[PDB]
Amino acid sequence: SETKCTLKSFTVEKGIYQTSNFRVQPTESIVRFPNITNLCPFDEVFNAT
Amino acid sequence: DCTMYICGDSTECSNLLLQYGSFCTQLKRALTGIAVEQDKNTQEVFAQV
Ligand SMILES: *[C@@H]1O[C@H](CO)[C@@H](O[C@@H]2O[C@H](CO)[C@@H](O)[C@H](O)[C@H]2NC(C)=O)[C@H](O)[C@H]1NC(C)=O
Repeated sequence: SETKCTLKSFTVEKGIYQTSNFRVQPTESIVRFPNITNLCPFDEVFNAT
Repeated sequence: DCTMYICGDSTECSNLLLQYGSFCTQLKRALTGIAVEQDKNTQEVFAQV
C-alpha cells in the first residue's frame, strides 16, 4: 500500500520500487561539559562575621 | 536522500520541506533513470554471447 501510494496508482507492475527511507533514531541524550568550575563564595558575603 | 541532505535529522524541517511540492520526487525519478541505464550499458557491451 505504501508502494501504491508512492506510484499514485492501484496497479504495480513487476520490479523494485524504491519508496520510503530507513533511519534508526537515537535514545540516549548523553550530554557533557567540563569537570571544572570555581564557585565564588557567596558564603563569605552571606556569612561574614 | 533528499530529506536527509537538506533538513538533516531535524523533524520541524520535514513539515516545511513538504511545502515545496514534489521536488524530492523528481530527484529520485531522475536518478533512478540513470541507475537503470548504467547496468544496461554494460550488458550491451559484454553480454553478446
Ligand atoms: C556559615 O558560617 C558558619 C560559621 O563559619 C558555618 O558553620 C560551620 O559549619 C560547618 C559545617 O556545617 C562546621 O564544620 C563548622 O564547625 C561550623 N562552624 C561554626 C562556628 O559553627 C556555616 O556552615 C556557614 N554556612 C554555610 C552555608 O556554609
